[PDB]
Amino acid sequence: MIVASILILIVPVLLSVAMFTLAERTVMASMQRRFGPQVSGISGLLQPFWDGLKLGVKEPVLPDSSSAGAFAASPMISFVLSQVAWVGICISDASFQGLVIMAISSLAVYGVMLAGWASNSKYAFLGCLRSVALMVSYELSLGAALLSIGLFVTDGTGMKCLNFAEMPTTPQYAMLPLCLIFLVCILAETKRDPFDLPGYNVEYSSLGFALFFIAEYANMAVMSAIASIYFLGGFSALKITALFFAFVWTRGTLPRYRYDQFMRLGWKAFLPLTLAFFALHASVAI
Amino acid sequence: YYTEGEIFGTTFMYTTNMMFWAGIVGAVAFRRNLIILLLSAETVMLACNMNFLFTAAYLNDITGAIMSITITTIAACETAIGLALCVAYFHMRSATDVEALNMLK
Amino acid sequence: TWPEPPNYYEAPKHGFKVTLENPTFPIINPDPNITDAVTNMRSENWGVVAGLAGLGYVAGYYFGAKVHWAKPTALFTSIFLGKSGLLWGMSDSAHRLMGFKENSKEVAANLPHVMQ
Amino acid sequence: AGMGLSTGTARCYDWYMDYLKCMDERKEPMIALRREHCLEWLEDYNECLHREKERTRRQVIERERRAQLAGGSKPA
Amino acid sequence: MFFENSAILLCALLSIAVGYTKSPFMSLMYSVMLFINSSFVLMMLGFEFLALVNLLVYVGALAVLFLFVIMLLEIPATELRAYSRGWSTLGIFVFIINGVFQITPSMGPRGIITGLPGAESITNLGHALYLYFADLLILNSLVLTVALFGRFAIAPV
Amino acid sequence: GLIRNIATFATAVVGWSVGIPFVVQARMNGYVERNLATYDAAQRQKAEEAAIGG
Amino acid sequence: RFEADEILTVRKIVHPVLQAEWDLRYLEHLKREREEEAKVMKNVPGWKVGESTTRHRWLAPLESWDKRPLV
Amino acid sequence: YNAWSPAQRYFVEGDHVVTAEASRTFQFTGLDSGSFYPYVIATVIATAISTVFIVAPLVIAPSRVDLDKSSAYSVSFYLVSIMYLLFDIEIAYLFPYAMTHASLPMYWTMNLFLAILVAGFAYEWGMGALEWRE
Amino acid sequence: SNTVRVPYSHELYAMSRHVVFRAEKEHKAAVECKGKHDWPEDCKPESEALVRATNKLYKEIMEKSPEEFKEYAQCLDWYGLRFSRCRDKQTAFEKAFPIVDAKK
Amino acid sequence: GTERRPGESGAWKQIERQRYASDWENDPTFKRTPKNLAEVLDDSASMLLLTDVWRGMAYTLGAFFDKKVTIMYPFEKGQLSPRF
Amino acid sequence: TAGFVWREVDPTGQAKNRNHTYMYNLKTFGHRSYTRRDPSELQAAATSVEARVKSGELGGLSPLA
Amino acid sequence: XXXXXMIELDLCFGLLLLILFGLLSLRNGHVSLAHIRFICQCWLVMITPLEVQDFALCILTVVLLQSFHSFEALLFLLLAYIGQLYMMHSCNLVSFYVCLEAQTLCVVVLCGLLARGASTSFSVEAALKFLLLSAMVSGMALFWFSAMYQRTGSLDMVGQETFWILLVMLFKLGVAPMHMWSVDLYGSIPKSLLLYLSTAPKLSLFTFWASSWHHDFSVGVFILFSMFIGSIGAYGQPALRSLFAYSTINEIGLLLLAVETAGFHTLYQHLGIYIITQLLLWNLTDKRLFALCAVSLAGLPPFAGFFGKAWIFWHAMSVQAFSLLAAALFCTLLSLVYYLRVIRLFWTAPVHTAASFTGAPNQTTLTSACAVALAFAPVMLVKPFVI
Amino acid sequence: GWNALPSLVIITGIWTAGLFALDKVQMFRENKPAWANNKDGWQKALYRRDWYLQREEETLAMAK
Repeated sequence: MIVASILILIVPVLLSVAMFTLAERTVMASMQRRFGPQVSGISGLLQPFWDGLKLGVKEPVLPDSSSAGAFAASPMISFVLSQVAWVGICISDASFQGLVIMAISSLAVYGVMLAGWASNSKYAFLGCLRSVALMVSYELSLGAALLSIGLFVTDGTGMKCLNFAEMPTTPQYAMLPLCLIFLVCILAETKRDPFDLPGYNVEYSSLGFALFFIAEYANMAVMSAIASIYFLGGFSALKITALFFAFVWTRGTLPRYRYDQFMRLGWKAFLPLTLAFFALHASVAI
Repeated sequence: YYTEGEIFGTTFMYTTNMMFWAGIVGAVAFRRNLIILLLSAETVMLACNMNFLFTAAYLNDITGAIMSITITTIAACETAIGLALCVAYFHMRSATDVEALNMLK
Repeated sequence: TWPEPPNYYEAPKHGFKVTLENPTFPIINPDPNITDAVTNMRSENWGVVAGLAGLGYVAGYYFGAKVHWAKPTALFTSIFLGKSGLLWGMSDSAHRLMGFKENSKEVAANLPHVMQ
Repeated sequence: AGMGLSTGTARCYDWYMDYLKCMDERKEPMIALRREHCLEWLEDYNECLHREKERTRRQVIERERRAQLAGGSKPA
Repeated sequence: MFFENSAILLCALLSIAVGYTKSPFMSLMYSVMLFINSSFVLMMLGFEFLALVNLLVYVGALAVLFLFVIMLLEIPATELRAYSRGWSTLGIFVFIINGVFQITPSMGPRGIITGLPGAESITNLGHALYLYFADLLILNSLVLTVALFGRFAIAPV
Repeated sequence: GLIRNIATFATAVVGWSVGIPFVVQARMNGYVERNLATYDAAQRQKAEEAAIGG
Repeated sequence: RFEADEILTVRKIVHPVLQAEWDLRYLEHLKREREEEAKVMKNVPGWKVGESTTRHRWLAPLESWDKRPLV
Repeated sequence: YNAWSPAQRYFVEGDHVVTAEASRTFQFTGLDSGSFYPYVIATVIATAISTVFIVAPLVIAPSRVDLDKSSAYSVSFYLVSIMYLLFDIEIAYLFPYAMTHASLPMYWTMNLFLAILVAGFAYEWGMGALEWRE
Repeated sequence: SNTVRVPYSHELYAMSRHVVFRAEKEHKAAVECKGKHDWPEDCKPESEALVRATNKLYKEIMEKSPEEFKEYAQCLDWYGLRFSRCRDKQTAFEKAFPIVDAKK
Repeated sequence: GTERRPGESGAWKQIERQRYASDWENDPTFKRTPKNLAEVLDDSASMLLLTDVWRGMAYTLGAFFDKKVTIMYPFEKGQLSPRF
Repeated sequence: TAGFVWREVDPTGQAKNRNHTYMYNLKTFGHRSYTRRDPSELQAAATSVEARVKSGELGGLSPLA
Repeated sequence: XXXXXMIELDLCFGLLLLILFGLLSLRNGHVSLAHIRFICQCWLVMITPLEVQDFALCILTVVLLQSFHSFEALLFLLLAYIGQLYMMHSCNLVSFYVCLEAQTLCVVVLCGLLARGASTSFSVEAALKFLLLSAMVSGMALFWFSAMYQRTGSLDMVGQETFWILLVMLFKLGVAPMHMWSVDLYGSIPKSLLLYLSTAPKLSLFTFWASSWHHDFSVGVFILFSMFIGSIGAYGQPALRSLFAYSTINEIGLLLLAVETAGFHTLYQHLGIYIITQLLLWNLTDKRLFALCAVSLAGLPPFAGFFGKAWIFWHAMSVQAFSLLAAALFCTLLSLVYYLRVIRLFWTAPVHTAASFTGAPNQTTLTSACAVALAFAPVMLVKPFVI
Repeated sequence: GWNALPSLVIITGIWTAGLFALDKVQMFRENKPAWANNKDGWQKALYRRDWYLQREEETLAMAK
């Protein structure tokens, strides 16, 4: 029963992640005055499937000068974290469900670090740290934004919690700057533009690479669901697709930042703003 | 002569005590470096926190949570300071020792 | 056994520092505010506050002269000593208001119609 | 100190208060001397905290059960 | 309750394993697993919030810095006597005396205790933190400031 | 030996999980026996007190 | 706040009823335990069933229905 | 978990209930509200899936042995990670306050905490500690 | 032994309004009994009377308007004691079974 | 626009220079200082709330609803000349 | 306080030494006490409830059949 | 009402103002902070309660603030003093642990920062050693505190578990054989920080012991360890730093002996005399007065060390503690050897004192010459004064 | 973009079908459309009491 529910959640996640990368390609083409994937199946409705099967039949190569166990487990760990985050999104009743998912997302930093130490690549050694530091820095601001959200989440019994079903069914018009900063932090968390400077999985291959991309896009969808629940006033497929459309829109229009530049931006513009907004919300909500 | 809850409480206490003494001894006994010493001290703090929370649940009192938070704060602060000091020492003594950071050799 | 339901909307009216006493003088206001304390502050409090502020100003101007930045040093130091002395005096005034110090001069000050 | 985690007070808080009351109301110059006259309240607080004696009684009961089932197996 | 007790026992197993191994990366991985399982078992004690606090802090913040320090400071020195010099017998003998047979346990004369699930109230926790131990909260603020200032003053330049 | 490491790790985990409970229960048995002896001694003490106290 | 106050009123009304039902069923369980103990310790000299360990304050049982392990 | 005392079973006697709990179905509305239990089973399932996807290309892909195929083609981190440590601890401190109906003096004490926090943070700002040239 | 139990949580929540209006004296007596003593044996008559009154009130409801009370309780059970979502059913039930006697 | 700002320079020598020397003010290519509340609000709207990403976003989105130049080889070919 | 205490001497001397921790807990939470009910009250209440059960203004002990 | 807790709010406000003021002063290109030092002294004065011990510790720290010149170290010392003062007010083991660990972290940071020259590496190593051993001792204290919390279910510091609390209290004073961390610290760290360590945490711990500590055991064997080991080591170590380290070990053993037989008046006065001597020690510029420290430590009659040891012996005999009294006498005798050695090393020598070049001409004459006026103290001391 | 529109509709339809199926499955499992509600120890106590009461009713159901 519980296992069956887990699998029923799993299937749309994988299918839709395949569709997300396909549609990201195709919308990028549409915004680039081209068609994109169209031959591989009806209107190209079969590209990610063949890509996954191809990387499945492709040969996995293991370096002989490192620890291959971590090399295997790091994409495995990231995929496990993505599945656990999805389960906590849909199959959970925890009182601090949002905090649970935040702590879960904090864990995905290791997979990049595990890969970076695993392979004997100097630029992997550097880029893994760069991406780690970026996500770590933005995690504090994400937590501050959730802190601000939690200042008004109340159930009927009168207890303040983080349950998703008790979130108001209305958008939060009074926290639009907080929503914008949270969306930019989400953008940063997924190594997307303008934070695609770090890849770490350069020496990876095959279904390991497939699982890295699965974890990346699954975390993107998880953050999208979090944002929809928090600011858009509910959880629905329409909002997920709209947020993904907007994210592709932003990726296809902007270049990326420099390392220390987004470091400075996050550490001098985003976290203090979230702190001030949290203080203001706490003051008013009294 | 006893119930399952007695089993669970006894197991909790014995495990916590063994964790405490393992985190106390094993790092120096196995002759690792300072980083492992800090990590084992962190483990000691974790075991003490587990015991405190167990006691608080045994009493339905609030002291255990305060103890937990304070232990977390102090342990993290001391670990970070020790790591900074260790990195400074590493840079300062690099040219002549290599095996500087293992004082259990 | 069965617990009491929580009162999520009522927090205990508790102060983390407790005097562990009962007042030994007639009680005017157990819980006066800042303005209450200011309204009945004694001239001795103001005098000691002014003296502390002036001493801080003089000392700060002397000590900042070595670094040629004496005026702001003295200003900040005087404000520091002034807020310290003001806090002390307000605390004493509140203590008198709460019956833990003599308030004979004040019992005939904050009772316009209960003067006698 | 005495505040409860899920309740306002601890589950044996009144017994600690009773022992403290007994200790306070005395007049002996020593707490150790004052410890002597209020042994019963301290013991009751101990039994509230650990319930040792009920455990011992139940253990004796099960010991007698084992004696009555091992030493005696009278069939129908 | 086979699996719950097995998870409880896994904690001390991982604790010994942390010092047992010679690879610093393996030690840190063992510590991370131990922290996670410790939080999960404490979750059986009804502390949802505290488990997440411990998880967040130690995994996301401290273990990351551990791995970073090791990776910036540790060329493999395992064969550098870490396997060829061994371990002190007195340490393991003392550890056995202390933790296997536990001649000096926490309970002392008591030999049996009952473990019972709790009821964590974040409302009561906040009441205590900000009404009963507010002074200690400010002291913790001062300690955090001590850590920050000391770290930034001990910078290697 | 990556798979060898996995095998040793799993064997250690299983052996620990099956062996530690036996020692824990041995401790429990010893403590129960000792407390039974203690209670019997206390009962005998109370009997003597009743006898010589009238 | 209005909804929470209404629910608080509801629970305040409810509490004594569940308390009373708990008390009655716990007393019945006590009586059954006393019956079992009397059946067991029939021949034990110096044994007394229903012996109160405490002196003044009654003690509730250590474990209850509400407090269960999460996972 | 299964109950082991009639008090835990609300003084309901019988054998049917014991076996019922032994092979019960998981239900949030049953006996395991806020259980966190599906996380572990999700972990098991994800472990299985990831292991299978690791194993499969080692079965359906030809292999060739080459020597060269088996070869790969700062303190700012210290500052950031330690600051993250401290600030995450501070956020954990702040979180319960956001989950309560705190009072005015509670608000003022929270503001005192935040004031000390921002004092240290701003000191670090003004000394060039947040400029990541190095 | 004898089986003593009270109706389910949804039933108790739905009929809790009638408790104060028709079972008040036993309510207050039990309140004072609990406030005075800690040994449950010493509140046995009050507790038994409270349980008997509760069950009698429950039987009174099912004897007069069982279907409306049934569906209101079902609505409450489906929504988990959230009275906001079953206002119509509450109104219909209170119409069928007034909490206090009308036109007496 | 092509104007420059203090803090938007991507270096350290230039950033350290402009925060410790007003040399950029003498440069006319740097956007001049706001002088009233209106100009301050304009600058805030420039920096916060993006308003620079928004234009390129809108143009790309219009490109989404725009036509394409893609050809279906081999069922379509290109244009060539006899000199090929 | 919960972790600190300050000791001072009464200028008047009308203060008697007591356990400051006991006073702290007393002013903080108060104290709850109970007494054993007199038996005759128990038989009186039981007889009254029995009479009300017999007369028919009180219900049974279970809502089921 | 919070009206009775104004001074703590004042402490917080003053710390915030100090942070902002220090930030602002640094943008001006200032290079000295004597204004900050005097402001910190004033804030220490204001935050101090009216207890004699509180004022003693406050003034002791106030004089000590003249020996530092970095803002951050000033802040660390302020916070360490806060921890010490509140340790004199700690009525529970939670606050006791927090104060100890805050003081330990402050000590570690202060030792680490102020190093210069090639000595830096050894200072770092000693500081890290102290941090590691402090962490393990703190974990021990937390473990036994949790055990006591379980057994008692209260915040009372009673029972068998208090023995380990006593052990942890011993470790902070360098009680031999838990003395070697003190020796290591004496080995490398500059004189100002060691000057701090010998006085403040020991004073605060003795006061907290006197106010809120009791136990049902003895510490006599540890007293024997401290006395004998310190005496022999100070005899045998040619290094002046380790000589004074083992001297400190012997003196803390003497203080523990005074503790075990109660009579805290002699404990207090001897602690004050020894702290005065340590203050005179670490700010010495002329070597002629250096032997006065030895004769004030060797128990020579005309100066205060002799009487400070003398009432201690009087109270030890007041309980007829024959064993530890004889041990203290023999260790006092053994002190004289290396004290005379010190006298030879820095009295029967040519007189030479380097002149200042960067101004600050003998910047500590006043405190030195003031601490010298201890020969006039025994006049007031001989009467029942400290009690 | 006519080429990406099929993918755009497919993503929404996939999530719709998955959410609808999960809704049906979890409704069959829990038998009330509110199981995701926040619950304290009070609601937990009520739920566990009710479950044990249903079990007790079944126990007494097999007695007549």
